[PDB]
Amino acid sequence: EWLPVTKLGRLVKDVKIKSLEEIYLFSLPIKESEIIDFFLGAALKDEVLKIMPVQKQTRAAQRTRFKAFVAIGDYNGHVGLGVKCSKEVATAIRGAIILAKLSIVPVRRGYWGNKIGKPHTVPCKVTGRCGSVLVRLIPAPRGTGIVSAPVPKKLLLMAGIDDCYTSAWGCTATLGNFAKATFDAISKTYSYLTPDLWKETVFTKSPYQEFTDHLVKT
Amino acid sequence: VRMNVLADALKSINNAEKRGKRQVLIRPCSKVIVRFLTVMMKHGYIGEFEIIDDHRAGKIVVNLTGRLNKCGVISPRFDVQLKDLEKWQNNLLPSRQFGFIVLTTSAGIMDHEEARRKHTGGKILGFFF
Amino acid sequence: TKKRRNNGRAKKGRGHVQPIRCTNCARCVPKDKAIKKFVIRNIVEAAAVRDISEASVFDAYVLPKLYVKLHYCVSCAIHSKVVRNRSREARKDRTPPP
Amino acid sequence: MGRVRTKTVKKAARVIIEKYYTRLGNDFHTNKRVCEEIAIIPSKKLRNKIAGYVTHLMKRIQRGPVRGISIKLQEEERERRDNYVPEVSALDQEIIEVDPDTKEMLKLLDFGSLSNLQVTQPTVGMNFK
Amino acid sequence: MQNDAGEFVDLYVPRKCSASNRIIGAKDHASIPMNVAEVDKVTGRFNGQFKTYAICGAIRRMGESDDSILRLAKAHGIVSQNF
Amino acid sequence: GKCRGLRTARKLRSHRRDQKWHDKQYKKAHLGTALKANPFGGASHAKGIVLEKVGVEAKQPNSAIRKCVRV
Amino acid sequence: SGALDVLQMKEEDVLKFLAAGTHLGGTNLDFQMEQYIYKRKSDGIYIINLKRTWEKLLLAARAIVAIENPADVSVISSRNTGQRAVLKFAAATGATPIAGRFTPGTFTNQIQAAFREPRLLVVTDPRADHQPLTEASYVNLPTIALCNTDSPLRYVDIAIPCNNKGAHSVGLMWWMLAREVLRMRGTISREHPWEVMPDLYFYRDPEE
Amino acid sequence: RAKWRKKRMRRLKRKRRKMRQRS
RNA sequence: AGACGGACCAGAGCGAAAGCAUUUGCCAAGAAUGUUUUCAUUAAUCAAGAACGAAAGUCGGAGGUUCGAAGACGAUCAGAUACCGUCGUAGUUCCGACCAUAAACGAUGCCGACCGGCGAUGCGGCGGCGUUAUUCCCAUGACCCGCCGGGCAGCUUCCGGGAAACCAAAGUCUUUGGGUUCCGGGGGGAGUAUGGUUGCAAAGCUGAAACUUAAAGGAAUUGACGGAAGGGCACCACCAGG
Ligand SMILES: [Mg+2]
Ligand SMILES: [Mg+2]
Ligand SMILES: [Mg+2]
Ligand SMILES: [Mg+2]
Ligand SMILES: [Mg+2]
Ligand SMILES: [Mg+2]
Ligand SMILES: [Mg+2]
Ligand SMILES: [Mg+2]
Ligand SMILES: [Mg+2]
Ligand SMILES: [Mg+2]
Ligand SMILES: [Mg+2]
Ligand SMILES: [Mg+2]
Ligand SMILES: [Mg+2]
Repeated sequence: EWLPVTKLGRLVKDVKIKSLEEIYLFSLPIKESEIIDFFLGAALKDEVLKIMPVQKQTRAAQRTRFKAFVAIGDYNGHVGLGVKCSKEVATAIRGAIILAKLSIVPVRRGYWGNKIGKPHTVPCKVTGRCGSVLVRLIPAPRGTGIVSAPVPKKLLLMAGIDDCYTSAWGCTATLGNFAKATFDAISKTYSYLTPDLWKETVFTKSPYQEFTDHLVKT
Repeated sequence: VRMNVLADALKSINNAEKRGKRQVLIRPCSKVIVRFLTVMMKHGYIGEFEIIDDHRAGKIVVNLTGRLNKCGVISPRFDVQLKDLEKWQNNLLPSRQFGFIVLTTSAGIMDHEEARRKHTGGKILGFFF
Repeated sequence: TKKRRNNGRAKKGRGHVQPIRCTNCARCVPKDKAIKKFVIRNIVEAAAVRDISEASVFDAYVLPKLYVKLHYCVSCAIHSKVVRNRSREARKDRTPPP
Repeated sequence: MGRVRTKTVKKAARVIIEKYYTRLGNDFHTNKRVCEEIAIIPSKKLRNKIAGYVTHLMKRIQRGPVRGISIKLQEEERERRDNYVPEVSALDQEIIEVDPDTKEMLKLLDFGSLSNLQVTQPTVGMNFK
Repeated sequence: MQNDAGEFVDLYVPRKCSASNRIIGAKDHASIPMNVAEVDKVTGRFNGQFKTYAICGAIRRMGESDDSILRLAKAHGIVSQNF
Repeated sequence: GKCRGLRTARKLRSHRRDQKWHDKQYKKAHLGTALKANPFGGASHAKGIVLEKVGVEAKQPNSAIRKCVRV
Repeated sequence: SGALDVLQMKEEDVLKFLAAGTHLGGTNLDFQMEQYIYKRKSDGIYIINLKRTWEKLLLAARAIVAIENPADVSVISSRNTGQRAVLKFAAATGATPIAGRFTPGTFTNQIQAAFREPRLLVVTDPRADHQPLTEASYVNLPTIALCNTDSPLRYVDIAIPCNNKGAHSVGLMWWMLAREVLRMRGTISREHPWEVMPDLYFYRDPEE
Repeated sequence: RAKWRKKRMRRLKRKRRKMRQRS
């Protein structure tokens, strides 16, 4: 079981907050994976991508540590990425799963041509970068499937995207950067401003502010 | 030297709006810009603009409401032939929904949709979204 | 790797500069490199002062000084322990000590 | 050939004072005994060294506070000198010395109150570069 | 976002700023909404109605949140003409 | 930068021509020097006669004899 | 926000600002603090307008009154001067104070000893108390300050032009601020003068 | 060093011109 | 008698760059500022071609203090046809013609716009309290306080970029197009061989191929090392001594 240290944890332990959307609407940081396991539970699958044995010299002999890459998603518009290094590969894997749950995001989806059914691809083309590799995601019709290397393919399905094209630039054979770039890409979909937007905001009540009463120890 | 009057202004619109400004001033104040600005405003991407007069090139001011991402120009002014629109517009635009390539033509200055509804091609100037 | 931005010499907008010669080394270096130093020392150095001024002929005899301009090489300087190496962030101070 | 005390010695000396400042005094051999009576140390020699630092420390507490030692009696004497108020200080002398530039701002702020203005002087300001 | 049956997708709609019409993201941890109180017009004494002003990170890092709110207030029947 | 006019084609087309020879593969193929110097006349296989049998030594980290023939 | 209404500079507070030198800034000027200026005199000491500095002091108060639980608010003064005022300001409205040596990580690092997640932040100086202004960027917090004419203005949302050097001016400005927040919400009438003196917030050097 | 690789060559290139001028 | 023009000499000025320092006189050019003068698109960049171009060097005269490639000696060294010391030729100096190279570096093409602040410095113009000026009050600098232009630079920042170091430009670049010029395409062979061209010679310009090879390289990190520097330490180190 788990005790929340802070405000936000105390509320989700109760039934005040109902979902994750509100948390994102106010851009609130989360620092407790016990929350993610509450809302998103058992619809969430994970996999490792690589185990990379870095090492360092000292006076006696090399000291090696194992680093790890993990990706997590539910196939309905969420995706996470996590990294961590330690000495035992299990403890390495365990912690990065926690960070991966933690730095989870939403991902937007839209249509290519005509708007019949549910969205299957991205609305608009976007890009990303991290240190000598650039990535570019492009919409496609309904049925092509994803065309890419295995890495982002493993990752884009976890968002729940169905169809897309793909291109790339630079040294793709460094997986760490090649992964984070496509994650930077699908992070910045809810930051592009379309004409679908441009309606004013209807500002809500900031959950900390509305449930002040229960928090002050009653 | 300033071999092109339209290239510089859109840059000086883009940079400012990329920063967070509310107004800008762009100097040489030529005819072709006025059409270009009118059609942007008409679709709603900017506010009004007041065009200062002097016994010279003139001057001009715009009000942004910066819901614009990028404004662009294509030079040299190429020649379109009404079957290549698709090949131009897929590899300049972000999607098949929005964004307009503007072109001069015998009827005037218009966007690509209106050109196809009037069934005529022309010469290309720029693009915005 | 530019270890410095000045490139070690305070030229900034000439084209060419005259040289000088190290006072010890005897080598030919520019005037914007070539550490400078200025001496305002006395002549008797704090030891024979009492002896002279008591064995004088005049009345307290203000006792002149000695003035010199000095030029040093970069190499000859560090060996003379005038200046010393520094760390990365502290290289960027153009202040002398008290 | 050196004698420095460690963290275990110091921290306990701090805690002992911060509880039992009344039991203790300025004599070592009494301070020795009380520490034995209240606390249960495993060793005779550790017993000794703690008290020797305690007694050195009391002489400091006599005058001048200390960083990590909060004593009641000191803290109320602080508290008195915190709540201390004078009779009057902001009513200065019924004459307020004022300059002309203020008087213009005051005049624009609609005040013809009681004030003064008797200053003119050439500019000196900054210092030698 | 609507389909051809007027439905609504895009599980939420992200709050925009008020000062640049830029969007706030799920990880822009330097964004704020800000409440301010309204008075009874006779004797102070906040009565229950307050407003909201939303700011993004880029403006708050540049050092321009001060006047943005000020001119937001200077329009809303709230801080008057300083002259 | 780049030329980028509307009637610049002769220059660009020219520039690509003289500047393509600085590629190793194109230069090798379109000049006859490698071709006339290849023992095979632009061919895959070839018949020939044996006249010796020798053993060639290998590089440093390995050590062996690789049993070749003069033909 | 000082609108045209009953609340406005009468004749008495002005005497106090002039008495303590709450209208002389320093010499150097930031380009952000150049709209709160009236003029430069002969000597390089700029005059601050006592119309905007009162019309923003109210605005800070209206922010604070929005927040019904006062203990979520936090007040900081690392410097010796604003020490006493802050402790009385905390007492006089139920805030949570932090005086001297703000330890890093107090708003991050959930498993720290003195961890606390407030909603609003008040400051005497932005150039000395520049950690929490930063740490309010890793966490959403609106930020309020007492700023002089030369003050690098960043990560902050409500600036109140004062003279943050003089002990008289500092503790004076708090006295006003504490006064309004109680007028706006409480038993203080807004007509007849409030009991305690604004000398209680001064910083007394160890002289006697 | 390259200054001396450059200089060794010229000494040689003279011997070639000198040898070749005999014919 | 012949060279050289100290300190003042500055992250100061001028020039297309190379580069420019005693006084005075003469000769002809030039930038910036100021302008309610004038002509009216006359312009930007540029294959071929043309001027200038540190030091060394070559050619013919005059001159030859100082320094000093070659060269000879004395020392150190296992050896030194080097580092050190003493002598000392070409040259270093001026007049007139050749050559056309350099880490000839801001290792960063030219033109034009846009993009954040701060305090200074140099030229010109505009203003203002006051002090001196001088000889009775003015126009000269000097400061004091600001402004404006176009300059050599500087400090600071989540502007933004970038492999990073770092940079108000190396920015406005997968949201890719302002105008135009020259040039690069794994490492060596090789700026070699040959052909043509200039030059008195030295050399310069243009410029290969067979063959060989799986790595050469850039920025930053952790150790180790150092006849590199700053603090300490030990009789399995030293001093003084048994
Ligand atoms: Mg040079
Ligand atoms: Mg190839
Ligand atoms: Mg040429
Ligand atoms: Mg020469
Ligand atoms: Mg010569
Ligand atoms: Mg001669
Ligand atoms: Mg000699
Ligand atoms: Mg060259
Ligand atoms: Mg070069
Ligand atoms: Mg680069
Ligand atoms: Mg390009
Ligand atoms: Mg090659
Ligand atoms: Mg190299």
